[PDB]
Amino acid sequence: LSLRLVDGVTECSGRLEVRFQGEWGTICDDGWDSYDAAVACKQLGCPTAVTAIGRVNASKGFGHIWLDSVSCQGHEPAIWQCKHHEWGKHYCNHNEDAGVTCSDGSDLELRLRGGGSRCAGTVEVEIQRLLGKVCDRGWGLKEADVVCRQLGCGSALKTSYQVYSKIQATNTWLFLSSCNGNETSLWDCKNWQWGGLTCDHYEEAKITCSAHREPRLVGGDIPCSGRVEVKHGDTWGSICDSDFSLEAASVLCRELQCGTVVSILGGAHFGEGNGQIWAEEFQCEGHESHLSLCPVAPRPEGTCSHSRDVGVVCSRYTEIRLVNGKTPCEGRVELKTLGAWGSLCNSHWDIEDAHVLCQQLKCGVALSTPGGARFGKGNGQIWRHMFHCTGTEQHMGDCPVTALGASLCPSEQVASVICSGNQSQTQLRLVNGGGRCAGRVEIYHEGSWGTICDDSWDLSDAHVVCRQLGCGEAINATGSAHFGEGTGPIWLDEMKCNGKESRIWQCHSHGWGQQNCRHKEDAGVICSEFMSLRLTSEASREACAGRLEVFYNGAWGTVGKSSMSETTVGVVCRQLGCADKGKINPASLDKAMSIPMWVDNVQCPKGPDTLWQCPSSPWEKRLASPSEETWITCD
Amino acid sequence: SDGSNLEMRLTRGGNMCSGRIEIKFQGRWGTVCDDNFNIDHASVICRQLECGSAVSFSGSSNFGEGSGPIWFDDLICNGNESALWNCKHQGWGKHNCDHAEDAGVICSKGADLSLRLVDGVTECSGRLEVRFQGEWGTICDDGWDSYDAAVACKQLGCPTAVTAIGRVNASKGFGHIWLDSVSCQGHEPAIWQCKHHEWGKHYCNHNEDAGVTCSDGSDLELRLRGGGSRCAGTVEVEIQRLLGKVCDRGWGLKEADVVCRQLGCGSALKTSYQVYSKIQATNTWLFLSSCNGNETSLWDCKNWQWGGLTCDHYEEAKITCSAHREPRLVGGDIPCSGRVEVKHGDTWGSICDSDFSLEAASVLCRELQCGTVVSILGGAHFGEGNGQIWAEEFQCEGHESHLSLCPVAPRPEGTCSHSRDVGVVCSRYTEIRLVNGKTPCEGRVELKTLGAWGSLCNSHWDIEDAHVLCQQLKCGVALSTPGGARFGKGNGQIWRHMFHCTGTEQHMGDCPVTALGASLCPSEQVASVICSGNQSQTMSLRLTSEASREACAGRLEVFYNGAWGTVGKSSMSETTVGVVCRQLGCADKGKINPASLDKAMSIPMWVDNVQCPKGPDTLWQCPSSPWEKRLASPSEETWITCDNKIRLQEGPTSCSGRVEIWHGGSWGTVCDDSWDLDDAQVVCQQLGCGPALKAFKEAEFGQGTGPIWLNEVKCKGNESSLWDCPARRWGHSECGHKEDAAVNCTD
Ligand SMILES: *[C@@H]1O[C@H](CO)[C@@H](O[C@@H]2O[C@H](CO)[C@@H](O[C@@H]3O[C@H](CO)[C@@H](O)[C@H](O)[C@@H]3O)[C@H](O)[C@H]2NC(C)=O)[C@H](O)[C@H]1NC(C)=O
Ligand SMILES: *[C@@H]1O[C@H](CO)[C@@H](O[C@@H]2O[C@H](CO)[C@@H](O[C@@H]3O[C@H](CO)[C@@H](O)[C@H](O)[C@@H]3O)[C@H](O)[C@H]2NC(C)=O)[C@H](O)[C@H]1NC(C)=O
Ligand SMILES: *[C@@H]1O[C@H](CO)[C@@H](O[C@@H]2O[C@H](CO)[C@@H](O)[C@H](O)[C@H]2NC(C)=O)[C@H](O)[C@H]1NC(C)=O
Ligand SMILES: *[C@@H]1O[C@H](CO)[C@@H](O)[C@H](O)[C@H]1NC(C)=O
Ligand SMILES: *[C@@H]1O[C@H](CO)[C@@H](O)[C@H](O)[C@H]1NC(C)=O
Ligand SMILES: *[C@@H]1O[C@H](CO)[C@@H](O)[C@H](O)[C@H]1NC(C)=O
Ligand SMILES: [Ca+2]
Ligand SMILES: [Ca+2]
Ligand SMILES: [Ca+2]
Ligand SMILES: [Ca+2]
Ligand SMILES: [Ca+2]
Ligand SMILES: [Ca+2]
Ligand SMILES: [Ca+2]
Repeated sequence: LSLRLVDGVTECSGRLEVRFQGEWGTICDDGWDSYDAAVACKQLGCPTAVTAIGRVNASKGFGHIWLDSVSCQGHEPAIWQCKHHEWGKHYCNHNEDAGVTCSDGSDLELRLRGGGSRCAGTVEVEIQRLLGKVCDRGWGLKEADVVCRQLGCGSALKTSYQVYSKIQATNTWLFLSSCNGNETSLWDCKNWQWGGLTCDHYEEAKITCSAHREPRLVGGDIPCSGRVEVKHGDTWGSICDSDFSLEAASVLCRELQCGTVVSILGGAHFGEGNGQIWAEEFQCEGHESHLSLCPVAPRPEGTCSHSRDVGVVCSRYTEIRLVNGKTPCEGRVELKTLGAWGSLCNSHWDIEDAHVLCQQLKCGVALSTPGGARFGKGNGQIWRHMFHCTGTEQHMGDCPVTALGASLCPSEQVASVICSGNQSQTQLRLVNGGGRCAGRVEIYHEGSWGTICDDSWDLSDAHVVCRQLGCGEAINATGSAHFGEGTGPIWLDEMKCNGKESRIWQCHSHGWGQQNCRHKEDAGVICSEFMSLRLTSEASREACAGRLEVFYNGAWGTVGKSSMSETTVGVVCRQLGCADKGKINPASLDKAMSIPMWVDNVQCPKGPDTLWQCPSSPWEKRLASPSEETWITCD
Repeated sequence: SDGSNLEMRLTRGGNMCSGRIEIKFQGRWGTVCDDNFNIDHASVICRQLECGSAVSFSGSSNFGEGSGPIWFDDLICNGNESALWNCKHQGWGKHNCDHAEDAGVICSKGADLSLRLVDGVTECSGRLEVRFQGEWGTICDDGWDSYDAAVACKQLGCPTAVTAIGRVNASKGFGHIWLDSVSCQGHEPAIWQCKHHEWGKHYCNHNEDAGVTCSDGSDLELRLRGGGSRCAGTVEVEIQRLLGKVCDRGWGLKEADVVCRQLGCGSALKTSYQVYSKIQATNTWLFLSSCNGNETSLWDCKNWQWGGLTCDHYEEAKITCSAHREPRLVGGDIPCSGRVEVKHGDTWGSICDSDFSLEAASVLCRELQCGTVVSILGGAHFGEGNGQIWAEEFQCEGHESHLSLCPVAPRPEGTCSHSRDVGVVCSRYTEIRLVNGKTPCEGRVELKTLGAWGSLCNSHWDIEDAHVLCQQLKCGVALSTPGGARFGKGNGQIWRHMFHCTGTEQHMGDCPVTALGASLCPSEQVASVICSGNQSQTMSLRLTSEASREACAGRLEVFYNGAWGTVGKSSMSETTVGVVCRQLGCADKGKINPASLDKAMSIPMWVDNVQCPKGPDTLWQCPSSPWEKRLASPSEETWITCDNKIRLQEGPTSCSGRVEIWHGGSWGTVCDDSWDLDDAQVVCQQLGCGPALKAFKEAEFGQGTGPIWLNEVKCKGNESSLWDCPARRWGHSECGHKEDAAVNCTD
């Protein structure tokens, strides 16, 4: 008895044969596992580093079939010392004659071809200088992550490429049984078959790993803004302002974990780069988790100038730390804004915000908020930001934040949080009214948002609604669908609140779902902390020019001109929706209403698009001369 | 030798139908070399040893060493031969194989084949497994249908009353796939005895493993869940003890009709259901393929599949049968009139007045084949029920076929007591019968009017009217209308209704009819019709007064023959005065009063003794005495004062309270949307109370009763009639009864 390989590609590849009684026959495919191949290559003079089953390059054999159902365990010195069934005692057709491929691991290569970069394309496997593809047999993302990890390109996203289908065709295929998604190389996947079988009705395997179009923000004053860069494989390049869109920025900031897009800026706003410039039009739908999944139009024949880079500013720009604590997960809150650190007041600081704060720093569910200055009094600037987190947001930048006109507080009233430090630890809104503290009232119950009926809806009910929402007292409890009809269920019909209840559902009502109303009687509230902005002038052709008026506590007022800057007028103009910059103007037209001025000394940081997050002096309702009133004109 | 003395034997095998081939010749046993051995030789061999259907052929050491000479070599054989020695060969005893172990064969009758079911919800259910060469393998479901499943169940030994395909609750097995494309015919004693692809490790890929579910029919149930009753919702099945849904591969109305018939809810209308509840998820599904449509149950369909696939890219099947909300008219003195009752699946209830609109009445009269709606009555006109009082509002649009398709808005327990049940009067109220005929398709025409039957007068009777009459009685086209007393003279009143059917009407009540001033005719001139029997065959009125203080409070004049004339007072009843008042544009009530102001023109009379039946709203359909222009004294001349169309109700005094307006036979309310001073001014202009000073909202004087007619009234402030102003007229008002309007005015 003796073994041999025939019509492979080296001395240790191809169809396997055994001589019995003096005649040369083959082994059957059934029962042929990696252990059997290891035993066979141990018997032969071949390396045993990688021992894979399969008939690379081999055609249908010829002769007798002499063995089948080989059940070796890797503890025997020959293929025929195993628990073979019986000599010539079974049937296998000649299309499933056995084969092996054995290597020392020095010439087994994998590469993706036919794509925009090395991490997207059809998978091509080169074994012993023979090049072929991989067939889709359970080829999921779980299988694909092994290949992406082996190549060094992030994690797999989808099984498809885009460009350059001009790939050389071959008739040899690689078959994967099942892999855990846990291995470092596809060669470590259990029982992968090389060649022999052919697969029709089944196409080649496709890959696009995450490192195909990695985005990055390079230079900016605040954490999540700057010039946009994309990595083509191994090389970094900037993006033209022409080939970009709001959806592209949204998916870019979703990939980088920086929240929803708040600003897209043309021109070298953050500085001209030094590198390659791509011309690749992104056509993102907007729901993709990565830029790699974005379909991209092919390159045109034109090229941009380097001074045409595009920049992005996104929501999550809030820098908060804990200081003066025994551990990093306990201490006093300090927030960076406008260029300096400082402590945080606890006028509107509660547990719901501490949860999000300790989820930002990965310290688990918040435990308590010690009062006074238990971890230390303030020794500098005190920021008066009131955070109104619901509690489910993952970062303080997602929460609604108000800093305009905030009221001061003494240094002995600074917030601080102590937290568990264990990572493993883990219901009312206003809509369609504009802003957060005015509009139709909606309540969450039974997994759905519903409305409150108009009947018996008076100002005392809006007191409780806006006390729960943190908007202070109410000014209007409106009905008859003032802000528009809703959609969905109606949860509560009659309100008999005292006006002192802590939350809305402490109120007396007929019971959940006990309603006799329709969607034209939806309830709405307008409250003290409602803010709106406008520009007024007398019968002009343009509306975005004139006197700045802010709405607060139900009354209009003007804004002081002291300490104004270009960025403040810019954010005001953006909020009104007319331009991204503007210029202050003297007291024009020498005529206006004598309404007083509500707030003065407004300072804006980079990143907010709404004036409400610009810190300023506390509210004051005093009369001012037309010299102190602010007039702006936006371009 | 002709081959009679030769004999063949199977040796060293598992049994008689297995092993090495041996042939006896010249007193010596010998074997046959395996050169050029194919399935044809095996088929030939497994024919004369009585073991049939050659399964496998072997070679070399499959059956050990042979002994003796070798008789045959390099034989060529066909697939159908009498014996192995009937083939062409080089010669007896001639061979050049240079081998020692010879050929062996395995026929079906000796192979240790067996069949079993695994991974099932019962002893016999789930995936099929067949033993071949000692290994258990699966069957690919390429062309795996009910006949094969029946054969499998019969072989297994468990009941064959209902046999279905599909692997329920079973996962695809790992191993060989021994059989593929089985084509059993429904009587074979075994699955492998049929025609099937040759035993081999198939690569069948587009398909999955095969399995069966056999049952006796007493453990299969079908239900609907998520709907408003047992006859609406998503369809759920319970086979053995496992629940599932039905995928909508071919879920047509022809498919849903079978389900509705099985449940008993009449017929299928729609493939969607308004959702009253959330239903749980379920892993296994049921699949169908083009049932005939006349099947009594879904278990008698063709090759339905239970399990085996996950219905993705397709959604669950859902239906609403006719019995979901089945209407009925009860307590009526005439057909197509009475109190409305609705069956909610299997219970009858009476509906409340405020939940019904004219569109709902139209759809009800259409579904009952009762025609258009002529009036909606409230306040238990036909009497109050004695059962449940459904409290769901109907949001019907027009042109709907059944009351089940309507959207429905549920409400809490009803505020209304049992004395607010609604009723309807539709259009087809004409009772006609054919009497004194050998068959109901021919005979005398009797018409039921007032409270009695009578013989219709054939003065204006024509063939088109007979066509309509016999289309009503489902008797097809009428043949002829015999004259004279062909079927016997009348035995009572002779109604003189004049029917003017066009010819295409489906009911005699949809034809125009006139009975006022209808001339008399003798006892022998009486109508009667005979028909084929093959069912498949197919005037003005006004009220005058010296001054027009109101609009309907004066002397009555009828227009005929180009002149006006007053109407007699003899036998004037409440219903006749109501009909006149309603026709002339005021509420459905009035009172007759003696002549006033004694200055009406001395116009002659036209008609006397006018009696009006229930159901018609126009005066021309009321039987009476024939026209005559006799002069009449003012003592016999009629004067009527009708109730106005706009009243104020529940107010502490007159000229104040809730606005109620009459239409469609019922008193409805006015919604408070855009209820301001101009509309109140118009309202108190119609009523003779003078200028208004305030308009009220949200049912200040009391919550109303009935439908709602007007919405978003936008009077300019000087319109003569509130019903001249714009508004969402005739319902559609999206207001409850907490929005009833009210007016206060200067006395
Ligand atoms: C797949 O297997 C076939 C054999 O069935 C290989 O074909 C033969 O490969 C051998 C190398 O083992 C070649 O022998 C040498 O070829 C060169 C010329 O190419 C000559 O200089 C040497 O004297 C010697 O003959 C042989 O030519 C070649 N024959 C053919 C017809 O291809 C084949 O190489 C294998 N596949 C691949 C991709 O290598
Ligand atoms: C769905 O298929 C599963 C397997 O894929 C079936 O699992 C097992 O089925 C048995 C009855 O057939 C269940 O009851 C067991 O019965 C025996 C006696 O007959 C007893 O020894 C056990 O203690 C138990 O009562 C068994 O729980 C069940 N096991 C599991 C993990 O499901 C199953 O019957 C099929 N149907 C359903 C509805 O799951
Ligand atoms: C509700 O909002 C309305 C406006 O939508 C307010 O009515 C105005 O209130 C101002 C006071 O700032 C008065 O000068 C105006 O004359 C009012 N207009 C009208 C048409 O009445 C009202 O104050 C708000 N609050 C309440 C309780 O009604
Ligand atoms: C993942 O791979 C590691 C490295 O060999 C191994 O120890 C571990 O068991 C694997 N885990 C699983 C779930 O396969
Ligand atoms: C149902 O109708 C089909 C033709 O549409 C007919 O072949 C079949 O026999 C019918 N079945 C029954 C049970 O009447
Ligand atoms: C109607 O108005 C009059 C006149 O102002 C007033 O005296 C009377 O009380 C009012 N009626 C009601 C029911 O309010
Ligand atoms: Ca093995
Ligand atoms: Ca209301
Ligand atoms: Ca209410
Ligand atoms: Ca209240
Ligand atoms: Ca079949
Ligand atoms: Ca209203
Ligand atoms: Ca109006």
